[PDB]
Amino acid sequence: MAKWVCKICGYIYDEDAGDPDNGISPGTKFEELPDDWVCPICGAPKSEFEKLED
Ligand SMILES: [Fe+3]
Repeated sequence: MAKWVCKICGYIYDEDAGDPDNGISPGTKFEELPDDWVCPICGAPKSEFEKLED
């Protein structure tokens, strides 16, 4: 499981945590989030996220 940052607002999408309040179970990989899922803080699309890895 990995972490991805919203380049706009700094929210971390943690795969371990998911986003249950917006229909995403803990353990959902970023690639598997629906194409229309957005950052729960700022509304940015998936395109605005970057994986926190080298
Ligand atoms: Fe954001």
